[PDB]
Amino acid sequence: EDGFTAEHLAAEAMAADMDPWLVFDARTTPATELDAWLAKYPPSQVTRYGDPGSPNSEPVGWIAVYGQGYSPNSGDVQGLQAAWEALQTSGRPITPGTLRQLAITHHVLSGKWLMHLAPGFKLDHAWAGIARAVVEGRLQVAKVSPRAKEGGRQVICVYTDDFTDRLGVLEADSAIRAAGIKCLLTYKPDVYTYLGIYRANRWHLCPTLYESRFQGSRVLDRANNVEL
Repeated sequence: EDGFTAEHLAAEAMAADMDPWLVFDARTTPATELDAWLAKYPPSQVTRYGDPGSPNSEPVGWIAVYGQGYSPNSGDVQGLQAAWEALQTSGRPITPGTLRQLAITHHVLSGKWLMHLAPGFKLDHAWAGIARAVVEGRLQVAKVSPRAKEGGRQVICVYTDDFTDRLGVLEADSAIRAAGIKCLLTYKPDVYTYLGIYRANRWHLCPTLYESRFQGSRVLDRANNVEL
């Protein structure tokens, strides 16, 4: 019964993020309370490790805001990973087109707009507006990463549920832009993330579907090379 030993059970229960998260749950907390929460927990003050001087004395993996109607839904992540590894043995060609296929089959359709900023006002102000858009129902979920010990750059993630829905992608872009964010957004679908389609790529696939630059907002399909 090796699976029950200390050695094994130690390795078995590891995750990359084992930390508490700072959360505003709109489904559960009145919208009117957001501003005291935003004020108490800004991402430029809240540290990854709960350093002296932070609002938090415990390490924090993420700061998150959940809108009403937020529910977990993955499709069939198991089937997907099975199907994905079946293609490596296939010899078959692997394109952004083939991953799109996989995700449609397995109902793993969600994804995120990512953007990064350096700690300080612009990060706090952008976060605040994005949080506010979650709580109103214009966005479903957003997270922002807490502050690293040394300078660093922090990310904001804005989730949408279906990446093949051009219009839901753009509405999330519109919402981010209406909060006054001027920087580059890049849209990474959860499939890429689940199938480990990271930056330095084995299959040399681009880990980014869309990008959005403030010119206005021009949204480029990095798959078909076409302005949405």
